[PDB]
Amino acid sequence: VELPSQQRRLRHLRNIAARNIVNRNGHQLLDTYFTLHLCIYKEFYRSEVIKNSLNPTWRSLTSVSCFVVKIWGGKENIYQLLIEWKVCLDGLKYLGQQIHARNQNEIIFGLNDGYYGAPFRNSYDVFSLLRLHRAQCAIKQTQVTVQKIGKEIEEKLRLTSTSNELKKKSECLQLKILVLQNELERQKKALGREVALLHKQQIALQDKGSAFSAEHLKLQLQKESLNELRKECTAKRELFLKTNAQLTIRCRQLLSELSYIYPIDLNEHKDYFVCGVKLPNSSIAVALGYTAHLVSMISFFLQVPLRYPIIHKGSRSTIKDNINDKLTEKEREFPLYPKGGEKLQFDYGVYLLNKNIAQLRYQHGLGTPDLRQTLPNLKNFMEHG
Amino acid sequence: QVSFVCQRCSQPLKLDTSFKILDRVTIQELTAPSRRFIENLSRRLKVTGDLFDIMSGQTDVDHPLCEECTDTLLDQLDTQLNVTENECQNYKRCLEILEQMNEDDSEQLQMELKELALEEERLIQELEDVEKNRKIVAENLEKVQAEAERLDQEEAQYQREYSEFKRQQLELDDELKSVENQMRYAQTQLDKLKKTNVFNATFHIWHSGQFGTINNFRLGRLPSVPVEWNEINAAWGQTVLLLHALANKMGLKFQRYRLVPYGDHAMVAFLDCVQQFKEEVEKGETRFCLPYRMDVEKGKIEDTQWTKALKFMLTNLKWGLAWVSSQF
Amino acid sequence: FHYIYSCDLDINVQLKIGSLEGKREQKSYKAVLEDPMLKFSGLYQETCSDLYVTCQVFAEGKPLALPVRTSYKAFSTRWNWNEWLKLPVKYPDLPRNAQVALTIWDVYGPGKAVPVGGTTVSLFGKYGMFRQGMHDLKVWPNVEADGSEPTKTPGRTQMSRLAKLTKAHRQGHMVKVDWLDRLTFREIEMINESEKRSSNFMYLMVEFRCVKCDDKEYGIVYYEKDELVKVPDPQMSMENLVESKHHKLA
Amino acid sequence: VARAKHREGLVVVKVFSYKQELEELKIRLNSAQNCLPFQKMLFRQYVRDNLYDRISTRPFLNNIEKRWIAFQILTAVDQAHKSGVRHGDIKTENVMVTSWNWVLLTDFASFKPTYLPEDNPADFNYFFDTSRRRTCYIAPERFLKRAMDIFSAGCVIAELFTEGVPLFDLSQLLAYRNGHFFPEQVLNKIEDHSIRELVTQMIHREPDKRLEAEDYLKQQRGNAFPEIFYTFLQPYMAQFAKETFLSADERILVIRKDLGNIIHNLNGLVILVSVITSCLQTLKYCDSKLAALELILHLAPRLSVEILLDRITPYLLHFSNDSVPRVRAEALRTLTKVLALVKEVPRNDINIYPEYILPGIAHLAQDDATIVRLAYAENIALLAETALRFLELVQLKGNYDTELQALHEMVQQKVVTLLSDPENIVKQTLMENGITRLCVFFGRQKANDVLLSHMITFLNDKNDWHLRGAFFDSIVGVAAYVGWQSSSILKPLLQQGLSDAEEFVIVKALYALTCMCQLGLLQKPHVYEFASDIAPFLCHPNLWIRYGAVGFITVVARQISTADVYCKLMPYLDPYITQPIIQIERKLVLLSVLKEPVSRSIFDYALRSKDITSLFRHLHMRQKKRNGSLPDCPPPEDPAIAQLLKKLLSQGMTEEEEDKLLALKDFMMKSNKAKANINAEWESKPPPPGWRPKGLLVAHLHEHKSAVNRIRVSDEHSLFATCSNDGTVKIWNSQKMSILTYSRIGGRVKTLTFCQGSHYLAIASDNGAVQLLGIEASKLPKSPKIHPLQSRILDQKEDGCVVDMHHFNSGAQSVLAYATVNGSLVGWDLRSSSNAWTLKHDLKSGLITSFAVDIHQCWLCIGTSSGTMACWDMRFQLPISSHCHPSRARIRRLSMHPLYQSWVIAAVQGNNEVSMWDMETGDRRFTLWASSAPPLSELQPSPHSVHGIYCSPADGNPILLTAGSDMKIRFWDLAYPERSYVVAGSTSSPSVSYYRKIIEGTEVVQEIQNLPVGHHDIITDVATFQTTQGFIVTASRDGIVKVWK
Ligand SMILES: Nc1nc2c(ncn2[C@@H]2O[C@H](COP(=O)(O)OP(=O)(O)O)[C@@H](O)[C@H]2O)c(=O)[nH]1
Ligand SMILES: [Mg+2]
Ligand SMILES: [Zn+2]
Repeated sequence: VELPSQQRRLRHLRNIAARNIVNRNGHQLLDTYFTLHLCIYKEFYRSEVIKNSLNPTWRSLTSVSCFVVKIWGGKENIYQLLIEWKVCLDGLKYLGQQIHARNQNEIIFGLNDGYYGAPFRNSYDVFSLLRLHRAQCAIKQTQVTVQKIGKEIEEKLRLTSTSNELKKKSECLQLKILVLQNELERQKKALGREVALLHKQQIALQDKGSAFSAEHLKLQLQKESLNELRKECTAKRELFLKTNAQLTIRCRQLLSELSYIYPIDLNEHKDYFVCGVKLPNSSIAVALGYTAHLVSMISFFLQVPLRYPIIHKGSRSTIKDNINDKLTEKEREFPLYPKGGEKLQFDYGVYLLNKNIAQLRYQHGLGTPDLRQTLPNLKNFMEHG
Repeated sequence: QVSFVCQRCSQPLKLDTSFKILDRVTIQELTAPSRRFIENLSRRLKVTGDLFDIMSGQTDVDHPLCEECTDTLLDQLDTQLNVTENECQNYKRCLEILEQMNEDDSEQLQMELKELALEEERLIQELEDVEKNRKIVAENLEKVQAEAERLDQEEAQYQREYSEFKRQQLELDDELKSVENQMRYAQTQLDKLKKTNVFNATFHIWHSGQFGTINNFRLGRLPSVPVEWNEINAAWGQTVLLLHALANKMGLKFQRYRLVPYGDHAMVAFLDCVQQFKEEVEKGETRFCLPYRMDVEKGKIEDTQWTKALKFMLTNLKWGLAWVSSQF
Repeated sequence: FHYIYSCDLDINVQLKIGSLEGKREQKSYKAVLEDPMLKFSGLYQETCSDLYVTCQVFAEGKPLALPVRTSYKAFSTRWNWNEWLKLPVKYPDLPRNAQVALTIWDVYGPGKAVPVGGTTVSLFGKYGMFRQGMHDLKVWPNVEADGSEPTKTPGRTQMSRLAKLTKAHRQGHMVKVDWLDRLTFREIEMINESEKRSSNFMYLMVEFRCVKCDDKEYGIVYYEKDELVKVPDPQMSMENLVESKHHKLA
Repeated sequence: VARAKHREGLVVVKVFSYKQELEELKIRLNSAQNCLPFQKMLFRQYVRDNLYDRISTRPFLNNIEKRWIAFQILTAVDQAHKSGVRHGDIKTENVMVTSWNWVLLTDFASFKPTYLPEDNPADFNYFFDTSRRRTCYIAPERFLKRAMDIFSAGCVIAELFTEGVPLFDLSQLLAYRNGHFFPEQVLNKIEDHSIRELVTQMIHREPDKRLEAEDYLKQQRGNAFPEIFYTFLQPYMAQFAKETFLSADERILVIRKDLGNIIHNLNGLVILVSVITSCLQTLKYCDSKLAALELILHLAPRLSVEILLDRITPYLLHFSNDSVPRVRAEALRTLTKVLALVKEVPRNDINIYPEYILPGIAHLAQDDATIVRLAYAENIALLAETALRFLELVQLKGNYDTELQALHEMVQQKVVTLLSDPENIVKQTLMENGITRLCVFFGRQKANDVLLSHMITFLNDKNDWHLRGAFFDSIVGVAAYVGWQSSSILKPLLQQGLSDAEEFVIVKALYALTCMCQLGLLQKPHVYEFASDIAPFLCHPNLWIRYGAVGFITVVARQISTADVYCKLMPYLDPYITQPIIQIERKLVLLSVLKEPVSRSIFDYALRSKDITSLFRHLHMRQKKRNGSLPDCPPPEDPAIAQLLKKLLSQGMTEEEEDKLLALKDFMMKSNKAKANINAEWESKPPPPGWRPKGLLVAHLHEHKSAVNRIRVSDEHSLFATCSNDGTVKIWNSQKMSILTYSRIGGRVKTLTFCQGSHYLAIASDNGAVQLLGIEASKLPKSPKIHPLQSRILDQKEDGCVVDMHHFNSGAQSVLAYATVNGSLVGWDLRSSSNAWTLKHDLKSGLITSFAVDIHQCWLCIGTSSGTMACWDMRFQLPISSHCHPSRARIRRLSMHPLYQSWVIAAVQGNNEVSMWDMETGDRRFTLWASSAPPLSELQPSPHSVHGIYCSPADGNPILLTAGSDMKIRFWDLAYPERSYVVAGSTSSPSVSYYRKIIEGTEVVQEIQNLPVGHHDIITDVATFQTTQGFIVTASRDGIVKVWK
């Protein structure tokens, strides 16, 4: 609406922008901000600095219609003022809702209905005006009275602050007291935990250490007792050794007394006469049976069990073979005497007897050269062992 | 034609004729609280516009106004005046609640500050003592744990030594029982051998029931016990070997038929041998005479059936046999 | 072996914060005597504090998206959030060395937070396989979890012997004896807890969800979509593209 | 000219003893790097460009690259010179400049004439005028020798620097041949005097005056062609003139590695760019794209503005269109960085930024992948300011306000679009980074109308408290920009956020109010309403809220007047403080003065109650009674409220906590409603055919003179080895039952073991000595053979003797594992002489007397001399606890049950007790009690002990044989104890009976009574073998080995 007497003031102005700034410091964009003087009273307005620009669109912000716009522009916080716009808003010309610049160093304002650049139905009744003015005046005077009240309250806040500074020091001291108290309390809880734990493991240390001392004590005393048992073991070992010497002395005494009774002898032809009988290598039956008893008793005296046990009879001395698989229950027993229809059985039986003689010599320790000599080998055994 | 506009609505104003009556009294009471640059109806309307501009300059509202706008903004100003009166009462109430707060004495607060500072400092030194105690506790913990682990190594060494000892001890107990078992076997066998005559072991003249057997062979045949000739001949053979050995031990003989080891006259002849043996002990050592008496030609044995007679003989020979062992 | 790629699991990463665990860096008395604000910190209430684990994903030094916070959970006995954070990253947003900085924050004062521990864990662990498991991470104390490559605050590396055989066991590479194995696993957790008790440090339990609309036994692996000439020409016949840039201007 | 296709790229195929000339040319130029002859009706690599086109193409051959192509034209003519090659028809249309500034001199045509007529131009038109541009560089001498080519190359360089302007026509050159013509007028189009003189020298009418290309390269060594070329860029670019680097990934790899060398050595950078960019379009893998992007980022500050805006930025966009989301984010980020490095505005970049770049980034702003929108949210706060800055720098070069408004509109549209994108995180990211700075791109009225409302929509999304906290984090910035026309819109919304469910949202909105008041963006009355409502949150159980409320209340104490601070902040703060503070502005004082919050348990039990309004009703009445407004405290209408109140009072809520639960009631119920709206086998080598032992000794070998204490059977070789304290470890043939004896190990010898899968035995000594014996008893010379092949001795102070041994063969490794007095079983790899596992024993258990290792090598059992057992898991070699002995008597022998997996037989000293313990259950679940002492009695009345165990899987019967100090060898049948019996002693030995009495749940077999072949001493061994019959092999402590058939 293009009428005049349309109220149009700074309060209607909330935008200020600048266009086409030509910089006196050569081709480089300033960092442009601006300041408004109360048109020349001290300026008060400062928009944020649009860095690296020359045509800014600064963010905006009172019933006065004239004011001074000046723009500072200079990079890196050192600034230079390049504007003088003493502009009465009433002198401005209207551009429609879009800032459009054609001059240089141009500044364009912005007001409620559009933008402003330097050119080239019934009303309230008068009773309503009186009511409105009296209400605005009541607002004015009550707000001013509240400002007076607030300034009085702040002046008394300062007057009491003269000692309230010491009061704030007291508050800080009590805070310090409280902070120290909590810190000491948590540190004392740490002390309590540590002390209880340490006391526990110290009693544990004394217990385990005394246990170790007792263990070493028992180790030494146990070694002592073991050495006593060592001397006892040596004593009984030697006692057994002499006992066994007595055993073998007796064994050979009775072995010789045994051995007399069953004679053996020689001839000029080196043969063995047995009670006077010729013996080629493996009566004859009687002397052989004597050998069988001779062997059995030698087993009985020397305590060496027969490989094949002998069910002894004088000449009918039998030898049982429990070991061979190839022999059945009736075949377990062989003779040492000539049995009817059992020549091979008898021969292997005398063989087993010779093996018993070999066993006796081996257990005594006498290596036997030939195992077909029955009586010569046993006679030799008695001669040597 | 439009002359004014609602400055808070942008709407035209039809001028209310009441202003035609307003005087200097009302108006007087109302009007009070680089480089660049830029007729009566008539008089009364121009005065109206001048007062409108003056009022926009005077106050923060822009006259003239709609009746809708005027009443709405009167509602807003009424709300704001209630708020302003409310806050005025608030600040008054705060004024008296501060005035009732007395101007406290600075000196009393001074001793308050000094006392509080002293208490805070004393608590500071108490916390310092607490830290000192923390240090001593931590040191004790460290050294006690070092001691415990030291004793752990001690335990390791003791365990190695104790293991060696116990191995040796258990092995020695095994060897101890071993020697003991060997000793027992040696003692038993030695005792049986020594207390046994070589002949007696060779020929065990011992009583089994109504027989006195030799090496556990029957001497004597009964109608109730089947005893073949082989059994009795083996028993006799051992009897004769016993008296041949007794010949070789004491030096005796019939000189016509000396009984060399064999196997009615036969054992009848043997009688004389034992008769000789009886005489031989009687001729040799009069200290013992044989129990079961003997007569040669009658072939007779007194209990001093045929099996019973023989049973006495080995019984008798046993008497002779025991004495023969003890003699030498 | 059943595995799916991380470029294919196009879901936001879920991260479970189970529990911060261990003896916290109890500052000396002088620390609060010089910092009275410390008095109100989360440390100085010996009740377990109201921490929250900002889990920011990183990759070759670049922060990859914003940090999440654990929804507020007041604690009294333990730091058991057990609570899932929906990471702003998706698995296809994770490259090979992408690593989550879990900064376990506490409150130091009005409007200011001071980290209490931060653990930088390779989300894609050794061999590239994603950390599909419940983890205990080291808690580099009072240092914000730094995700730079290499990590300043690594979360992980007797266990060096245990783990190889363990995976050989439950992946079938090894002998199975029921009672023996379970009793040994008891022994294994004894060793793990002894190791945990050994360190003064803090350790955090973390976990990774694995819930997809598929047969749910699958591992996540970092993957991505893949002589006439004498002088090779890397632009043999293609668009002169600066030309187009200029043509689009008037 | 036939441009065609080939498996690597395009190829030029041309058609007119002539075939031999190209053979010679190829064998000459195969090494040339800036030259390319016919590779073979002829063929040649297709290169990107000409010289003339490359002058014409939009990335213009700047003067440095013109100097470079002169450098390389001289170099190529030189290389043809040295290799004995001369083209004769150099031109601008044949100096083929490949994409990466590599100058190829192409198709050396020795079939062109050497000399020509002067008045006949047909030869020139055919041979030399292929383009029919009629610019003739035939040598003035010609109308083939080196100076001729040098003259042509000088003409070519002159054409290069004259922006395509021809230096000679045919008429010009003919007039030049007669000396009548001097073209210096065209020469004045050369930019720099160095090339002026270089062309002058090289174009002189007299050929001999012309230097050599090598000479000219020598001369122009810094006046024109900088030394940086000769040093770095000749061989470096020669790296890329070879066939290996076939693909752009590798060139990017090489240059990424060489970046530091190239930058610090080198301006030749432009030359490098022709390489790098030639790869940017064809990068294959994500690593390559990211590498090239960081390469470009590091190069850019050392390039100039024209270079960037021409040859880097369009490629950055080409990536921002590409697929990989990390590549998109990095393309936008590189784009932002590169454009940020810009500080000039070339003529053709007059309006780049609105017209080119922002359209290119729009589809990123929409893009689906979250990271792309996150990147755009973080990066628009810099792309937009690059826009404004750039279009401001432009005016140094149309209606500017229209351009600015267009920019503001695109920025505004993008901000709103990103606040509409569904992801709460993209919204939050934009609100963290760009919302504050893009408000300036709005202007108030548009901002208040669009951005503030769009932000407000997030406070509706109750599920994700992160988005609402983000709203409160950037609401400070927007309510700063929009200013005073949004406080009335926001005040109820901030009250909504404060009373919200998730308490960290309360924290973030307390910070919102903190900063927003700190800018003075709140109505004074609204400041008081918010302070009165944040009063309760000081005593909130939470700590982040409690502290944030402290922060806000301090901040308001600092922004608004101390008059206001008192008058309204203090009376709102009276409840939740403890002390009448003065310095609200001291956070110190406030935090040290807040009351302890209502316990989180009390507070949650107040919130949890449904219909919590009645809870507050009864609480409110309780307050009135506690102040006297009601005479008493009656129970409520609903006894459920009395019930809840009584439960919570059982927590002992202080009456002060009751007052506080009243004070928070507003937040309390609002939050309540908000959440309301929300090959091995135990079977040994012998399978036993000897079901019943006979008790029958076939051998009485007394060869040993001291106690015999170990027997090991081996049926690999049909031997059995025994050892005795006489130190004679005798190996006895089984077929003969001493086939061999051995005493060199010395001392008492009671331990040994045969190896299961070899030809050698192993023995152990009391010395601590472990040895072997190679055995030869199958082969038969006049005597079999012993073979000592081992040595191992251990100090008893640390390693120890051998308590028992056992050899098992677990693969390539062959393990012989032995006990020690120290008890650490050790597994020696006889196949490798280095041991495998040292199973250390807990010496507190005591000396280990027997061990027995699983057949499948899973677990090995240990029995201490204390009777306390042990078990080991050898897959991890981890210990496992084991049940002790009730009597704690020495365990002599241990074994692993045949039928049972986890069943460990221990023969314990005393009472002839042999107990079967199961390790999985940790208790004894079978027992043998031979001694007539009280069953399972710990009195240990009997000295008798058992130490020979043979356990066998015979006919499904775990046939056991135990032998010990009683001189008796006992058979047991672990299923039918009626079968058990003794095989020893003489006929006078009384018979016994074998009972089954179940005691304590455990089972007890018991033995009780109704020439001596048996060992006269302790039978300390039992083993078994067979050849035809099964043999037990036993030994005594007298030294006698016997074998029972
Ligand atoms: N841009 C470009 N143009 C080529 C290429 N190969 C041949 N040409 C054109 O083909 C013509 C070949 O003729 P020219 O070299 O002058 O004489 P020629 O000896 O017969 O080949 C040149 O004028 C170029 O314009 C190439 O690889 N790239
Ligand atoms: Mg060509
Ligand atoms: Zn109006």
